[PDB]
Amino acid sequence: FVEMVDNLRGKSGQGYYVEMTVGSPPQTLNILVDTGSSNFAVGAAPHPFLHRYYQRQLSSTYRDLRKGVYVPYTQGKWEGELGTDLVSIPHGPNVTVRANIAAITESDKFFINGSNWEGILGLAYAEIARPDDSLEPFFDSLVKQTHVPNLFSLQLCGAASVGGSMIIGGIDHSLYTGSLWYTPIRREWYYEVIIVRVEINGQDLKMDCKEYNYDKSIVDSGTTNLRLPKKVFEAAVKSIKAASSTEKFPDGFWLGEQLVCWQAGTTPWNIFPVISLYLMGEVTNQSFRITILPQQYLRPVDDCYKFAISQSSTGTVMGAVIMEGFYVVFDRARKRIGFAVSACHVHDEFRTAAVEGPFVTLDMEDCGYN
Repeated sequence: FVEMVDNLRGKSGQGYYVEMTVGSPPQTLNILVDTGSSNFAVGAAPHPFLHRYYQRQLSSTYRDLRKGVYVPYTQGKWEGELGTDLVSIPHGPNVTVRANIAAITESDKFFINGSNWEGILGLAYAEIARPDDSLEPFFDSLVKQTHVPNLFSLQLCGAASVGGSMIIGGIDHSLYTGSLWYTPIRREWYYEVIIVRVEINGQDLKMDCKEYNYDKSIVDSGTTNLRLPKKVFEAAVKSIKAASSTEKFPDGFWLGEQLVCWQAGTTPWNIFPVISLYLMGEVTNQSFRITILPQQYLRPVDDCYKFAISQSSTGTVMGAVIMEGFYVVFDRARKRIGFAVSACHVHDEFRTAAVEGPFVTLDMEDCGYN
C-alpha cells in the first residue's frame, strides 16, 4: 500500500487523476478517478486540449468490439468505439487485466483545456454504465481476473496542484486517524448513501430527513462541491449567513460566483460554522456523523476563497469538499462506505473535524427517496 500512497494528482477544481497504462507496448495516460460514473474512456484522437491520447492501432492486444458508445450530458458529451485491451496501474496493485475501454473519438464540453488528464475511470457500478449495464466496469474486471480484494479507498488531500491517494484492494492505517465508521451503500448504481440528519454548529436544520436525499445522495470524487438540494441549500446558507453575520458578503459569493478575500493569515474562521452530516449506520436505528470544518467548504484560489457549497436539483452530492476532510473506504465486498478523519485534512487550532457515533435515529429507511 505504501507504493500507492500519493498516486493521485490534479489541479484545484479539475478533479484527481491516477496514472494508467493501456495496450502492448504500454501507453501511459493520466485518468480521472470518478466514483460518480462507470465507464473507462480515454481520448483516442488528437483533440487540441490533450497532452496525449490512446492509439488503438499501436496496441497488439487491442480488440475492437465493433460497437459504438454515446454519453450525453447537460449540454455536451463524448462518443467513441468500444473495445478491450490490457490495463495496468503503475502505482497500484502489481497486476494487468483486460478491461473494456471506450476510445473517445469525438466530444464536446468534456475535456478541459489546460488539464493534465486524458481519460476518465468510472468506479461506480454497471447499472449506470453506457451503452447499458452489460458493459463491465474496470473495477469489476479487476476483481474477477485477479485476487485484489473488492474494495478501494480514497484520501483526497487537495492543496494550485492537489494530491491524494487511491489505495486499491485495501485500507492504509497511516491515511486516517480515529475510528472508521460505515454507512450502507443503499443500492449498487451510484455510490448511494442515506443522510438522516444535518446540523450547523451543533444545531439541527430541522427538516424531514427526506429533504436530505431528494432524490438521492452520492459520494462523488468527480464533483468538487458539496451539493445540496434546493430546500436544503437555502436552509444551510441562511444558517451559515447567520453564524457569520458578523460580516456581510455579496450575494454573488453565496452562489460561488464572487469570491471573498482577507489579509494573509487574518481569515475569520471562528465565524464560519462547522457542518454535521449524520449517515445511516450498519445497525438498526444506529447512525454516525461526520463534521466538516469551514476550511472544507471555503476553498482557496492575500487570502481569497470561494463558497464551495452549491445547490443541486439531482440530490445531494458529496464531492471533494466533503471527501477531502475524510478517508473514504468504498467497501464493495460488504456494500458499505467507511468514513474516518483524514490524516491530510486541514484543521483549525480550536476546532477539529471528526467521525463519531453511535447515535440513535429511528425510521431511517423513511429518509430514502422512493
